Amino acid sequence: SPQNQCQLNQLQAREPDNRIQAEAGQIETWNFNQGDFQCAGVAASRITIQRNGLHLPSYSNAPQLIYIVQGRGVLGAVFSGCPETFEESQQRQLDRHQKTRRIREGDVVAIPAGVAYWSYNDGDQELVAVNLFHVSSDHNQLDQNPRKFYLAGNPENEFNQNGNNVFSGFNTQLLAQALNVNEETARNLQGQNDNRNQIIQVRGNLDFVQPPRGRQEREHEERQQEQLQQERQQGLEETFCSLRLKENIGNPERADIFSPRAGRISTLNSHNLPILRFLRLSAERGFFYRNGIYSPHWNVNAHSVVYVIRGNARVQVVNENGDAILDQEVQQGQLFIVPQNHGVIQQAGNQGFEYFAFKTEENAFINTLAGRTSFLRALPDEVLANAYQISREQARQLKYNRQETIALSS
Amino acid sequence: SPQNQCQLNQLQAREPDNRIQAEAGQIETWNFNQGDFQCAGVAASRITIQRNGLHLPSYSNAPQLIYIVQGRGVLGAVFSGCPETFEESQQRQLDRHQKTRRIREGDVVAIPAGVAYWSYNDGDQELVAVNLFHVSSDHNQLDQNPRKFYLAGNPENEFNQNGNNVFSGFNTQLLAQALNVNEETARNLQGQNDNRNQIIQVRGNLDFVQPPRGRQEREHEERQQEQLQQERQQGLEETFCSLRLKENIGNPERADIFSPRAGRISTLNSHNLPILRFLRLSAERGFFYRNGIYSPHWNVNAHSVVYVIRGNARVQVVNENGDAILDQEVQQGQLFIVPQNHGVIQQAGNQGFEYFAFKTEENAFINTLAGRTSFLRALPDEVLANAYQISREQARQLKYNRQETIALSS
Amino acid sequence: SPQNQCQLNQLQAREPDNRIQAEAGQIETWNFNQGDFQCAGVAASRITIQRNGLHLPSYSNAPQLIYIVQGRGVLGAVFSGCPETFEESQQRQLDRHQKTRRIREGDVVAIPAGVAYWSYNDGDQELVAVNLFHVSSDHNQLDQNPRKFYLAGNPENEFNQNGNNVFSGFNTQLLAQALNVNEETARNLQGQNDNRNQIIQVRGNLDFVQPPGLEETFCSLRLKENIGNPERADIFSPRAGRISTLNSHNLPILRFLRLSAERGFFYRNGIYSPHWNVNAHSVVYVIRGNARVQVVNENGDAILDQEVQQGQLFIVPQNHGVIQQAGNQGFEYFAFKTEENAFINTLAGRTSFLRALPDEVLANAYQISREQARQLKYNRQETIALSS
Amino acid sequence: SPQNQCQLNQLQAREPDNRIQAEAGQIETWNFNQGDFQCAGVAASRITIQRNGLHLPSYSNAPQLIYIVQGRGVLGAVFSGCPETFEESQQRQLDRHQKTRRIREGDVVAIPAGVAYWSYNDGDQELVAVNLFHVSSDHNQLDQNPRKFYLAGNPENEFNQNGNNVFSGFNTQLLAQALNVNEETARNLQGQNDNRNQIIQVRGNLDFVQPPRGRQEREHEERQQEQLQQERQQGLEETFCSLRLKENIGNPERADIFSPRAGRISTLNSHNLPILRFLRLSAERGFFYRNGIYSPHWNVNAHSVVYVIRGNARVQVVNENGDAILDQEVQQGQLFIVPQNHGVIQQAGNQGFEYFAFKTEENAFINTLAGRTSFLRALPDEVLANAYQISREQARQLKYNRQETIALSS
Amino acid sequence: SPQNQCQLNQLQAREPDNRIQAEAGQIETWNFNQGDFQCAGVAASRITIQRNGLHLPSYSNAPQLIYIVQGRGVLGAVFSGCPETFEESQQRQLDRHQKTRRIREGDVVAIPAGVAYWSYNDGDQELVAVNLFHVSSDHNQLDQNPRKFYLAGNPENEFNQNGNNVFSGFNTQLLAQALNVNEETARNLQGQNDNRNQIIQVRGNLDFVQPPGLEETFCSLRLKENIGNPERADIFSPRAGRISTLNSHNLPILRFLRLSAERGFFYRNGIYSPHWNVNAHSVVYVIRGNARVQVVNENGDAILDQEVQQGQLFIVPQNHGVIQQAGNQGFEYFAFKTEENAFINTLAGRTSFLRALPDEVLANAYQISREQARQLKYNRQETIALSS
Ligand SMILES: [Ca+2]
Ligand SMILES: [Ca+2]
Ligand SMILES: [Ca+2]
Ligand SMILES: [Ca+2]
Ligand SMILES: [Ca+2]
Ligand code: NA
Ligand code: NA
Ligand code: NA
Ligand code: NA
Ligand code: NA
Ligand code: NA
Ligand code: NA
Repeated sequence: SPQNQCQLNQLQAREPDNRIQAEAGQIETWNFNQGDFQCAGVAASRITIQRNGLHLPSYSNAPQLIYIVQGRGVLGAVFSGCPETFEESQQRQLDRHQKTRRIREGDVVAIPAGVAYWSYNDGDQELVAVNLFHVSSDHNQLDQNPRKFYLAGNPENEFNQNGNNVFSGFNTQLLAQALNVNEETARNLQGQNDNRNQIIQVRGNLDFVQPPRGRQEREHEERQQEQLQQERQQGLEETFCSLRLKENIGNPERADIFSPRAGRISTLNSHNLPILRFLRLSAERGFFYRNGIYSPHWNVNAHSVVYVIRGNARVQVVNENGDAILDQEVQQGQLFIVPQNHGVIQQAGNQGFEYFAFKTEENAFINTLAGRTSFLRALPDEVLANAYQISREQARQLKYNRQETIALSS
Repeated sequence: SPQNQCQLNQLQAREPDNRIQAEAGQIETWNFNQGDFQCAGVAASRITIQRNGLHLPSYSNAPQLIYIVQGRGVLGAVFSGCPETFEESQQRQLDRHQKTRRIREGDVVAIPAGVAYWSYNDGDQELVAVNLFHVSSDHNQLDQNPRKFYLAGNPENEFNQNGNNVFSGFNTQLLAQALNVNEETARNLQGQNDNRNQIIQVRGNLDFVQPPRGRQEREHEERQQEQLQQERQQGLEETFCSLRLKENIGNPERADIFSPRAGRISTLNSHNLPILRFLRLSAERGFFYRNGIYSPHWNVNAHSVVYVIRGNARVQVVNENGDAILDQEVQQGQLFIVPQNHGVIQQAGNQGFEYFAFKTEENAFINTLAGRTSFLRALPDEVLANAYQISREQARQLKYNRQETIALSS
Repeated sequence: SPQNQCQLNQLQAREPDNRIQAEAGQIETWNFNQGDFQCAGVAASRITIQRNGLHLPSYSNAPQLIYIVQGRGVLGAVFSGCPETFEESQQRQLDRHQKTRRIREGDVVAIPAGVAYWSYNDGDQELVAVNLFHVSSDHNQLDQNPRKFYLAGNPENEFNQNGNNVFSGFNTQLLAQALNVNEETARNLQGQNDNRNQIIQVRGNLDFVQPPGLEETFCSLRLKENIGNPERADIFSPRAGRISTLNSHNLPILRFLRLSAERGFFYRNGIYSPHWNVNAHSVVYVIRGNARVQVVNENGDAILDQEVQQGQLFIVPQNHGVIQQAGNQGFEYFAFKTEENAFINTLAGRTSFLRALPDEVLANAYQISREQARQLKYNRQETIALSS
Repeated sequence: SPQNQCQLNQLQAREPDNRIQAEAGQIETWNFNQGDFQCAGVAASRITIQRNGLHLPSYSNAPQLIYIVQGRGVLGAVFSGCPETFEESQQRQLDRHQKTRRIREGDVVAIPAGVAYWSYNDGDQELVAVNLFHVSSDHNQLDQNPRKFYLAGNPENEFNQNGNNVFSGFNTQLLAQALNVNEETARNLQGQNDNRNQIIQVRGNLDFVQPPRGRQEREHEERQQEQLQQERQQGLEETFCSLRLKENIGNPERADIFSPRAGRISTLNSHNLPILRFLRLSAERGFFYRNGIYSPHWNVNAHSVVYVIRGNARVQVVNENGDAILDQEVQQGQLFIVPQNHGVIQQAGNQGFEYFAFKTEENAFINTLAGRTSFLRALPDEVLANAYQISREQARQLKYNRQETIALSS
Repeated sequence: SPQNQCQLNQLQAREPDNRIQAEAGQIETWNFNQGDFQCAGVAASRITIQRNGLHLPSYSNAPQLIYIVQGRGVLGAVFSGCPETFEESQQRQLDRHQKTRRIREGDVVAIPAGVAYWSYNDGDQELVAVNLFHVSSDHNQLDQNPRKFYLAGNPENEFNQNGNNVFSGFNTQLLAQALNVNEETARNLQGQNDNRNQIIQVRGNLDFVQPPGLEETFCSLRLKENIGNPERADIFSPRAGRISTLNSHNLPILRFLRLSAERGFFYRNGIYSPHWNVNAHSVVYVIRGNARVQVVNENGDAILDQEVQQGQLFIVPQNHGVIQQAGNQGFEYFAFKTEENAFINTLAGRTSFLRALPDEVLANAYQISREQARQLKYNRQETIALSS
């Protein structure tokens, strides 16, 4: 019942449950029709893009946050009415297009609803992204189904239980009139005989106007990478048109919370990425070390939808009745929901625990139940003592025994 | 189902499903229980006020924009606890009331939810208005049904798909006491012997305190109409209480986009009319010339509910599957819905095409697939080549062969 | 003295102090370092553009409201980075440019600091406007001098008690490179051989493309409202007059600019109720008629007492009492107010400070009977425009 | 030099330096033309109103905060264009007026610039207020002089170091004409007869429409006062028109910081009083106990203008060169300036120290230099040790030796 | 003359004026009392921290932007009342502190007024930073003088063109009793025997907890963006140059601070299109290379005309026209802009002023043919960075 849609019996962490193959990669999707995805108002897909693969332009009815789990690419984003400021020099035969952005492992990229983007893998390894759609966004005025509207190709649509793109539904002769192009060129837009699906293979290098990398930025990128592996060991053009879409939230040095034997938390919200103001979304990226505990806590103003990047943790999620509706090891490649206000305790296993959480409110925050910053610490000893039937000595141990804030070292 | 209220498979442009007669005009409604009205979160109705017709005071649970299709009249909106600032001179037995607004062809007027207003046709021809209600506005805390609360008369519901007005439900003695007036008066409020419905005939002229034309001003409104008709052929009183409710969007000089052999579009949003920031609606008014093409596009952030004022167009609306869920010659007096993110193409008939669109978001905008501001121009040459399997030479014709922006000449 | 720039001793209403001539009209400025203009942080000028005159493109360090006093024309404001959406149809050799606006008598037009505009009189009668610059705007980061930077021609600078446009201080060759055009053309931009000043004569008629994402939002904001129209009044008494106000609740860009404006027409002997400006200075321009005006300071001293006439400007500083009575032909003015949502408090009328006080506080305050106190409240049954 | 007006050599606390006497009270003013008041852009006056005294209505070019240092009264502020909602029951010349506000010891009252108000003492003790004017407010577009514009009486100008209220400068015949009142009633407005100055003695009790006190608001204010005595031993009408103007910041229970042997601090800003957002002003009221210390601290975003209510303190204020530019005991009835960013330490003497601070920015805040939320405590131990040439143990003492936040005990 | 302070007759770009040698680094300063800095409302210092150098904690009354020109380092900024979230683990005399931030060449960092910070060079090369202070910021309620309030050391204050730190002005035993520490500890805070100045030498091996509700919102806000990184470009043309622009659409805190920046790299002979700053001043620091710069006022006079050089600073006042051509080795600069979301209007290229006007208004304005007009419009087919 949409009315009681969050009265959830059990919760499971789940792997994607359908794959779509394309000439140059794959898309896996977790079914959005499940009870817990509908509570959270989220849909999710994971995409892999092989070397020299091109994810075709599309836009969706839901805003999204895309976490780059692996690789290096280019994106791709189109701002309706902004001039093309990436242009070949005259000193029309020349290439020009709007700004193009480097993505890499650790980035989160915000794509507003109705904004079209493409991506390209120009790196050696596969580029893997998780795509989280806020279907419950007020920015989505359609319905609770995620949609992807494709602008090119003939895709197999990843959300649907003479052509498949938006051009393909226009009269071809009208469409050629509007473009001022021959009828055959317009048939090419309609992709009625394109067999490559949504991610296509580019022969030779894709050339576009692209500013150089590094080598000092290469230096910076390379240092980031070895630091993560060492850690797994223990007018208009200037303003609106060039807004920031992405932030690297997986850099170790970018921690907001950090205890060397416990873990790191990096948080992303309007105080970091201005567009999150508009989107009304937050994100978090943690790396808990061996046996690290994520201090138990509740989400005050959001749902948290957690993707396990690496490692495993044991996890309990408790509802208003004290029942642990989720209780399990959660493992790499899975997805689980911590509903708003439910409490949640997480302990890393022996290889650690990395996750990316997508939070369904602007400036999402938690309240902890343990640590230097806990609820228990805000109560008068005697309200503690009376509340729990305990000595004033014990009540002060509750308050001060854990001397860490959110990442608790065991 | 609410969860798929926007998975529409067919769509129609049509005229109103019902018609109500009253002493001095008529009210035609579209059924708001249609698939597409429910997906958009809108209700529409069309009002005809004859010479000396007074549409009785009412308010709605839903914000509306009223577009005036023909004629000239007076609108009186009432703002709670603002003082009367239109008053008969002392140099009570004198008339005084709130500011009266002159309405005419081309005006959009914004009425917030819960704000009572009345209108009157003091001009020559019939006064015709289209009313669009944002029923799924968050200003409407009731439910998905448009409601008209009448404060005078005994009307016929609209909106239905002794005494009917809000006074009529009060105990007649209490009300008379409350007003400090006799019972025959308080019963006259309750309107049980009123038989005229909601648009009543006024005897001789209605006299209220009204600023002169004048005249002087008479002439600019003339110079406009030999114009509108040629292209068809060849303290608190000063601030909150004086807010602008209206803007003329039908005037040819008001165009934001204009190509002489193609047509004109005028946009109305919160950078034009301040109260749209609060109501969260936009509007548009276009006039396409013979065979002009409204560039294929999608609505980024709103549905667009389109009222055809004159002429006709071939309209295709395309969903996420590439299927064209509307494909039709739209005519005068019909209304269709363009859902958010769906592709739309429109070519005017031989008599051009005139519409008013109501858009269900603040600062509603579109992205084009053809012209100088199109998504195609924003992509690198090779992403178009690779994407559509075409030559670089065909790529540049897709970018550059259409030199106009949104109103396209055939 | 800055810390006392508003300890003013005697105000007057006066016509402009200077006058500049050009080929196809004239610019009349008031002197901005009068004590009263310095106190308001305002500068004012009056432009008249003859049939077929083109006022050349320029921008200012200060935001302005322009009020159109008479005539009808066209205004071209330019916003950087916005596309051209007025374009000749195809089938480059085609004319293409930004949205063009009609101006006419009664229009108030908002021009932000740094935003270039030109205008052109394609009417019959002379086009007359008063330009009000808010020199002490937060948008002006230079200093308390109004500046006009011209982008075409060789103007005489209006703001002063081979050539002189911004192109002309650039290296002629550099500019020609930059524009990728020949030195010949680049020199025409610099305007050394130009003698027409800032308002030039167009031969034959000026033809531009004219109606008989961003493009729809930022790029097409409203710059104007017609405030002069009789039906537009917010306050109206038939024997007294009409006042129309313009602030952020009417024109969105006034939120950014932080200005308001007012337009009034008082009839024969009508009284603009005594009041004070709560949050702004009011700089008033007399369009027609005349009024007796007294402006009163914190000492009770009338620092202006004068019949004000057609063509004169005077300043009502913030918080000073003001009373105005129209003469026998009535009284028409435009007031420019230096705050967003400028408002007043009245001393007489349905909305007055006096009706707000309890009867006994009036009795005590003014040493009058309870009955005299109730006359002070209730004898004037109108709000702001009072009938003689 | 206004370019250098904050290069102060030698701050002193000072007592008022002019008194003005009136039929029913006095007004004392600190001269605004001295170095420190100019730096801060604040002017100050203190006003005493005897039993049944009426402070005549006035308004000022500067916003103000008024702290009620003693007594009980009534304040009427007038909101231009708001209707009179305090009215004699009809069950047409009866008493009606805008709402009336109780003021008492402890209240702060925000008065926007250009807004007129009057006060009346209806209690037994003298009513004493301190009035702090933000001359250098953006709301003041005149100049750096405070002004008071009186609407009644023939006041002596408290601010310049043929009646003379605002009415007295209008032609009397014109004035009587605007009001529709005989010419001798208009002369009474102009007050050239009035001998009483700005505070006048009402004869008999002043009657107005005033809601009762009882039965239990009385015993709340009772309890408030005995608790401070103990401490010293050990439509529109509903919204805009009825905005809140005062907060009681002076009672003990209202503390935001509180150490029982050190002191209490109560803070007042936009999070407490909504109008402070518009005014862009904050206040603080502290009571420090015997020998209590106010951790050294700098004001981050405001100047602080301090009025000593009672007791005394030793005080140092240190500029960017290390020189204490105020060093003295500051005493009851004095005023001192702590400019923005200057460091400041205060210790209460043997009787305590009570102050009201007026802060010239919205949401004003400090950074402490000692205690649980100090600067030193955010620095890494080793940066402490290197910065101060000290041991790791010493640095840990610096951080953790003081275990209170703002109000430190001896 | 504050009333007339932007009436600048002449301008120069120059290296710093003064020098303050310290133990482990130096701070150089351009003199904030010059005609043109007073106009912009900014003060500029350049600081170089040698290896293992620690710049001691200070705060200013002015908000600032710091551009890292070279090197690698850590910055600790302190947030009043935010918990210490970088803590050593248990199993207190464990280290514990507030978020520390890596800084590196091309990083811009925003330090609000009255916010205390320290920097430390833990890298190989010298850390080199330009500091721009917005003195005319509204956040500065003191006066038009940049102040530095040191919280440690006996600094030789860089802006004055028992020691001197804020602690050194309190009463030593009062201080000590507040701290609850001994009086000999407290006398160290006061830094009377500190010989080192404001950049001191470590001593190891500086060690801190470093990654190899409120804490997650306000307290973890973002202070820096890397604007020097080539892949960050917003405008890019391969033969001309790239430009990166920083404002509230990228860094949230700039909305509060009302500041913007820009980092450009012009390749050889590249032209920064002639333009004006619409809403701000830019203060330009030359990072490398050289350029022919001309800055033009409203009279049409180039008040700067110079080949600016590595390490020089110059000012382009609000609304003043500006053209720049990179030299033979090209041109890299950082620009500090004195308004939120600062922008320009170009005079050449696809988004120029000239493209916005009808062909015929250009023809008439400049007295050229309709076809020379189109040439001005369309001959340069780039936006901001122009190839030559
Ligand atoms: Ca980005
Ligand atoms: Ca209106
Ligand atoms: Ca307009
Ligand atoms: Ca109150
Ligand atoms: Ca940061
Ligand atoms: Na078809
Ligand atoms: Na009944
Ligand atoms: Na030259
Ligand atoms: Na007189
Ligand atoms: Na602690
Ligand atoms: Na001492
Ligand atoms: Na072009």
